[PDB]
Amino acid sequence: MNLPTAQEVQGLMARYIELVDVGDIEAIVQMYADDATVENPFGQPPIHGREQIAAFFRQGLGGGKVRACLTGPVRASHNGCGAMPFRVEMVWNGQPCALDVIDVMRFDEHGRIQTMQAYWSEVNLSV
Amino acid sequence: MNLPTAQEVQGLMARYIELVDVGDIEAIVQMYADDATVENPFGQPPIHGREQIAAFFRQGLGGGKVRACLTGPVRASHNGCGAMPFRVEMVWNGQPCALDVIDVMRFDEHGRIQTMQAYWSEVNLSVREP
Ligand SMILES: C[C@]12CC[C@@H]3c4ccc(O)cc4CC[C@H]3[C@@H]1CCC2=O
Ligand SMILES: C[C@]12CC[C@@H]3c4ccc(O)cc4CC[C@H]3[C@@H]1CCC2=O
Ligand SMILES: [Cl-]
Ligand SMILES: [Cl-]
Ligand SMILES: [Mg+2]
Ligand SMILES: [Mg+2]
Ligand SMILES: [Mg+2]
Ligand SMILES: [Mg+2]
Ligand SMILES: [Mg+2]
Ligand SMILES: [Mg+2]
Repeated sequence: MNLPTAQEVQGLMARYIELVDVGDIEAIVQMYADDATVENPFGQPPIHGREQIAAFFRQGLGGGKVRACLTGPVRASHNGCGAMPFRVEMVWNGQPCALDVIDVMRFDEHGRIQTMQAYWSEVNLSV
Repeated sequence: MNLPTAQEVQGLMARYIELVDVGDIEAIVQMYADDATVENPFGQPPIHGREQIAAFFRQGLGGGKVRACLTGPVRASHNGCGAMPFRVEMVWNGQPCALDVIDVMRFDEHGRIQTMQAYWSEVNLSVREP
């Protein structure tokens, strides 16, 4: 069996959303493997490795005006993978909005995200 | 239809839990590709094809009482895919249970589910009342 137990996958993925809810970049980017991949959104060309993932997050979060929170428990397999539902709250045209997302993560043998997919699209907006 | 737009996804996946909830096995199994592949749970080998899928739904839904609902919105993409959060209420050896689940699905070029991964485990079970 290190590779997170279904249990631990729960605590980790939950820590990711808090980092994200605070905007700590640097901390987000360390939760990933050095060579990870992000598909955000799913359906698009991946990215790859921490340098590009720090940049993605710098462009997405860095300008503030983002909160996120789980909207139900993390789900977690026996192999290293979990899925979670969350909602991001931001600001469009100077007014609130939102975005409902599901991330799906696969942790390595060191408990670092290796992959991930972020399910969403424009239907998942609102006000 | 053909490959389903993000909007069409949302409707197929929400129907699918309506069918699960009502327990119309036969109409569910038909929401799949005739050779679809179910990983339920994700981590355990798959199954495959409409006869083993059926068999799985009969085993899981055939006694009535299982209630399923969506606990938030279907998330949907642009490449024929979606993911959704829900909860399954079921009584297990005298007990009242619930299992929080997320299903990830891909559809086909024909509005049929080609693959389903279900994410879950005992950390998602609660012995509680619906
Ligand atoms: C960048 C983003 C906020 C941060 C979201 C985010 C953050 C972390 C994550 O694992 C997934 C996602 C999915 C959508 C992202 C939003 C798209 C538009 C926006 O303002
Ligand atoms: C089979 C099952 C009921 C039906 C659930 C179900 C139904 C549809 C679906 O797309 C995913 C799942 C995941 C869990 C399934 C339960 C595990 C124990 C049980 O009795
Ligand atoms: Cl939930
Ligand atoms: Cl949700
Ligand atoms: Mg916070
Ligand atoms: Mg490595
Ligand atoms: Mg908050
Ligand atoms: Mg119903
Ligand atoms: Mg086919
Ligand atoms: Mg109901």
